[PDB]
Amino acid sequence: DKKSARIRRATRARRKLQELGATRLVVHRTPRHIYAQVIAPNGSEVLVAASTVEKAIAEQLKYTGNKDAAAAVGKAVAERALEKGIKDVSFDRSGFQYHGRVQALADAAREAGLQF
Amino acid sequence: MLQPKRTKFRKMHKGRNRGLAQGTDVSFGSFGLKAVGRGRLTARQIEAARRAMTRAVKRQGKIWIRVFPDKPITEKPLAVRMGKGKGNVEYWVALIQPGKVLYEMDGVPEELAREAFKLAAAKLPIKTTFVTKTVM
Amino acid sequence: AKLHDYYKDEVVKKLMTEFNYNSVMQVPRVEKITLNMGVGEAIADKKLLDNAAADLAAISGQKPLITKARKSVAGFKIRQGYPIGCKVTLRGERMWEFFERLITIAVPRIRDFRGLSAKSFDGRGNYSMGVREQIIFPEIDYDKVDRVRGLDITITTTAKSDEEGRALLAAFDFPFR
Amino acid sequence: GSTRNGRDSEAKRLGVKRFGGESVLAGSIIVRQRGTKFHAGANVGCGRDHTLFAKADGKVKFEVKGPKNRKFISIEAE
Amino acid sequence: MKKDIHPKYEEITASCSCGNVMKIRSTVGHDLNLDVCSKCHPFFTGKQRDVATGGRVDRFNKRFNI
Amino acid sequence: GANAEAAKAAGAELVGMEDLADQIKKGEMNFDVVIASPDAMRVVGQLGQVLGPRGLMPNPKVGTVTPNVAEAVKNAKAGQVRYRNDKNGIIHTTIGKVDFDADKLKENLEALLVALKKAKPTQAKGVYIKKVSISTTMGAGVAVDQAGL
Amino acid sequence: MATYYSNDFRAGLKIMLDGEPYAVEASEFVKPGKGQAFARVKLRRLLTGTRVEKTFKSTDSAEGADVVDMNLTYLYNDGEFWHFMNNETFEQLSADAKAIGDNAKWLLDQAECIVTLWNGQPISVTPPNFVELEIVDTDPGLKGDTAGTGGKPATLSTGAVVKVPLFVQIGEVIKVDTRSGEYVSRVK
Amino acid sequence: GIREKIKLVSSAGTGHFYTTTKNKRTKPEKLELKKFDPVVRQHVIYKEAK
RNA sequence: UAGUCCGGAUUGGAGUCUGCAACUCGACUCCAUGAAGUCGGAAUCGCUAGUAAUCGUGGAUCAGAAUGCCACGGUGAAUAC
RNA sequence: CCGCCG
RNA sequence: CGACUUACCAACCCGAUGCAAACUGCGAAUACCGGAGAAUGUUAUCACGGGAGACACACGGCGGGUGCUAACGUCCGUC
RNA sequence: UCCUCCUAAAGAGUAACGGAGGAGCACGAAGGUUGGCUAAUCCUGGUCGGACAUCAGGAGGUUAGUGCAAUGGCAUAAGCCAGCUUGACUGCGAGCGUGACGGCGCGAGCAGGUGCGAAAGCAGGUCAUAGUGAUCCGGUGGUUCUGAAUGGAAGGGCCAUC
RNA sequence: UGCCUGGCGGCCGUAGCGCGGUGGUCCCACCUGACCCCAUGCCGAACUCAGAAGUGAAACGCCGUAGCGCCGAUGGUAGUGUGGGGUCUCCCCAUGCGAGAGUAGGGAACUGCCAGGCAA
RNA sequence: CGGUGAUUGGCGCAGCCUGGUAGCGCACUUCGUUCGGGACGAAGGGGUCGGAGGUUCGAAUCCUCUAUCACCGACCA
Repeated sequence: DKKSARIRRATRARRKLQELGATRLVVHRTPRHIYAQVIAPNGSEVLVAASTVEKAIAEQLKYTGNKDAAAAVGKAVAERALEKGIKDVSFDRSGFQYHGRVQALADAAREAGLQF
Repeated sequence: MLQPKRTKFRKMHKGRNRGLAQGTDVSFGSFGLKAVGRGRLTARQIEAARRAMTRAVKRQGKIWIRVFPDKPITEKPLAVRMGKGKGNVEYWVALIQPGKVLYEMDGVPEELAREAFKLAAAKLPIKTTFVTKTVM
Repeated sequence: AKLHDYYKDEVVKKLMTEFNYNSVMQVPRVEKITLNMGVGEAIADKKLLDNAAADLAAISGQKPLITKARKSVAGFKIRQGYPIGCKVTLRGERMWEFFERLITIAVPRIRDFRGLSAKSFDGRGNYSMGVREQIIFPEIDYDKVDRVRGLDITITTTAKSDEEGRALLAAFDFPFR
Repeated sequence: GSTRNGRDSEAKRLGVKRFGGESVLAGSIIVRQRGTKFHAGANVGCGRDHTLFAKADGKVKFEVKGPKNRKFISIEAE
Repeated sequence: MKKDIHPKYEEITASCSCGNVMKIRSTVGHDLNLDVCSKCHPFFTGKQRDVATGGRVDRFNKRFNI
Repeated sequence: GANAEAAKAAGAELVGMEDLADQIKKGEMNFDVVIASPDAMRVVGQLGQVLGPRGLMPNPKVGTVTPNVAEAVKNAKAGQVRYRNDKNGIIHTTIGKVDFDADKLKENLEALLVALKKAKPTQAKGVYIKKVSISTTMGAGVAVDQAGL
Repeated sequence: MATYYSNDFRAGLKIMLDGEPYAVEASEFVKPGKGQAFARVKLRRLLTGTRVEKTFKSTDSAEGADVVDMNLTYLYNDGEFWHFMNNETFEQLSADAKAIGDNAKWLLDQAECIVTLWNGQPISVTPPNFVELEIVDTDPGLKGDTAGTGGKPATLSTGAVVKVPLFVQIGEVIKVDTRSGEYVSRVK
Repeated sequence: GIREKIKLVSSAGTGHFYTTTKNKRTKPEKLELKKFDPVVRQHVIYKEAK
């Protein structure tokens, strides 16, 4: 299996993360359309959601699903996070290697001002 | 002498013999030999009541023994004081509550099966009765 | 990869009317070719494993993975995690250029050849042959060897029945006694 | 004759010390146990002996969570 | 694929006795000269001389000469 | 194993096996030190038996000759190791360096052998530890050293 | 510290009293009604070993020795001493002429002769059941008359003298036993 | 028993020491740990002694 | 200087000859096969001169079927204190 | 030097 | 070089059947810890200080070990 | 003497010359962290290669593993592997747990200084539970704390330890 | 609002498997290429990256089906707290609590926050 | 009764301690020697550790239960 092997890969730093009550930034990579959203410490409701499946993001990018289209997500999540008064988050890999597109979504979030 | 093969532990506790039985209905056979009294049967007593019961039904027919011992009985020797350990196992008993179908039988008429369990029950230390396979 | 460009439109087309698939992704494609050299007698010399792994570096195109022993059995006197073989999982581009090099100019070099078995399938579509020399491959110098022992080629496909992976091999003509 | 047994150990005094809704001052041991029979939950820490110690002067409350139903020990905050 | 650990995989040019010049990639080195390939091999003419071997009455009647 | 090509990065010349046992049988003087591993502990202990300890060039669990970490062993033992060896009498003669070094550090190079000779003995020493000590050059110099200072 | 009581030890348990190590060969433990217990112990001296008989009481008895009897490989000789090597760990070991005693003949080289080491030093050397050696000083034994087993003596390479039959001359490498010292056969 | 006890002595100016154990007859290379020295309040290298 | 262009056993095939007859059970050829074997343990035998040794030839028995036996010449020693 | 008996 | 007939033993599974102090995919009664509330009880509760004695227990009921589901036996639990 | 299970009567505790087994250690990685990974055993196919080595696929599901006995625990793995590493760190420690007492155990947080990770975070040894002995006397190193007229020292003390 | 879909949960087998069908403009999955960023104790298989030709095959989601798992009464039985009793190694009566197994039966989960698609 | 240590080739004895091999002296087998047997010389064979159950990758070895052969006990009245 490709999917559920990564869920247990991610669960160690999800359950630990809700044990600290952390408002977390959840990235979700796919071969097209990297996603990102910010979830309240209950885990049950979300605050900010911005991703390249949205039509206000994909119109300005040639391909959704590379590194600079991932840096377009992490800037837009951090531009909508600071409106709600969300300064301190915790990044969650969601089982993805912190290497490529999910680094750029955390790069562009740390560049725009999402403090972690 | 029916005896268990490679048990877990050699010596076990005494234990009480309370409660009712589980082999109540006659399952495998047509006629059974059900217990009424609360006692315990040794492996020599199962096997002596089987030889006195196989013989009367001359061997054709079929006999099921619904009890197996699987309980060891220790025994201190003579001229030995108390203490200094549990005794060594001599024989193996099966615990019989009231209602336990002990033996079963099939393939003989209703009167020869009647007149063979009585010759078997004279070898048992418990008071038994005669039961027949009932529908449901 | 001569016989991959051959595969893309003359074998895929060939197997869509033999087993009437409704979708082109149902056709059996081959995944990998794994070359085990079960050296066995590396208990005596460690460098006897080093020549044998050096022969997979010629028969294949890349460096082999030496294989540890999973368990330890005293019927062969091997300990846990003591190296007892070497494998080459060649796949992708170099498994087509090997499978070209296997069936065309290495199967005819087999001494006293009649054919490959039509029953060396494991009920799933995966072939396994086993050769008894190194020297059926021209990459051996014939002089630097000092041991007869060959290897076994296992062809793991994405087929499902023994027939459905036989017919994939039979279009590469794969002689089949 | 002789015997070969007659050996045991200091009973370790395990089990639950503080039960259900029973206010515990932070740092109060609740469960002293061998393995993680009872798992640590909200506001309750787990030690190096699987002693779930309280972490917030409050109540207790045991539960069952996930898909394994492991009694879990949380701490209502009063 | 890694660097520096693999043997060299330079393309060669095979040749067998039937004129079958066939370029392949291998690790032999300079060149390669072959005996038989998959074409012109005794697998299709080889079993032709395998079926008609057995029989003894036709052996005998050549010693009958009529 | 890997150490047949690993200590080749550690500068030693003939790295190997019983190829150097054909050279014991020929009696070659090209090496001074024999260092092995617990892999190679079956060769010189069985083939080069007399000719490895007659001239003395073995290794076990007393000298630092045979670990299995021979990579970082020979990154220094090629450079500066001078083998403190027995004699039948009292004498343990060691070697000073070339004359044209920094000679004040040599008075530590003679002194940082003292703390290793006094580091561990045979727990059965006699009256003195160091009676007489003279640092000669090759054939002409005489300088009476003190065992104390 | 490893103290022993005399009602404990069976056989081979090496003990150390009166400045010498002792091996126990056997011990019979008796105790009779209205008496105390004693163990008539058949010991064995270890350094100069002939035998010794002690009849210990139930209390007390002796400390043990560091007494390891492991397999050593004879590989070297120089002046007096005889060096040895373990084929398991490769540690050095140096035996003496008092430790070699009455067995300086029987080793040749690469022999797996066991030694007993006492307190980190060997005092005994046990050569194997058989060794193969070479005869260097033997008369060219002629029959002559002889009707009745001829048996000529042979001086060997190791300075031993053995009794050989009349068909081995010089360079006829022959194997012997070391426990007695007799010719058994000839290696070829 | 076999695993004897050694004494990691600080390579700072002081004589604070950690003590610990080491099986010498299996891994006889010395310990070069880097531990906290409470006299210097720094984290200098320690080295094995007896 | 190798189990090798040594050695020729064993064996497959194809034949010839004799004889009523070649399966038990012949000799011979042809093609293929290519074994043990690297000078022989204790022990033991023959020979002092054209001898030992080695090389071939003939006869008798006999349809066929000898490495045996019986005869014939070629080369040709060493040693006897 | 050795060499038993039918 | 190979097998033919084959009165018999029988693992994994399936269906039925019992057993277990050191078996549990189930599970009481009571007992126990804690909280609220009413009545009741000479504070019956706790803490500290003076003084002790006692540390050989017996039988009976229940739950057991052990023994012979022997003993006015023995050894714990609780009344 | 210590540890595990049962007896032990569903809190803890509980005896017998009651029924069963183990310990008097190991490890500088088998500790720390980050990143990944998933067993046992049968089944078929496959060179030497067999009941069983390695390879491949399937069934199967943790029947495996856990430095070592037993019990409890373990997939977020505590099990397997790889990199970097020394938190196997010093001073404290609210709060409880458990012993007649000597004692023993757990511990968020605080200060100093580090490690690993991008970071959130974790780390004052190890899956937990055995692997151990009080004082006195004495040994070594440190610290002017005392130092028998005063100045030193000796000897004590404290601290680390044997 | 109504369907489809994707992340994050609530819950934890009435929710799990098996078997039959079903979906691609969206999304998702395989897939395409890898010189590079990074990667394999060999292998881009995985991880990673760059893209979008193909297919919905696998897998995934949904639907249907009880063939198993699972849920599950009422009644009875066992056990037992307290108080009496007996032909007392076992049971009975008054009273209080009252299973486990099995039976009828239910059952192919339900549901919150956001985002995308498509119809309104 | 228990208490303690052994049962390994046709026989008798080592190996065990400290796990990775089953040896030794006789005999028996063949040959040689001899008029022959005996002695003697040469070549050679035969066990798989009393049985059972584990521990361990692996047991003759370490462990437990046994078996019947030895030894030592079987007190105070």
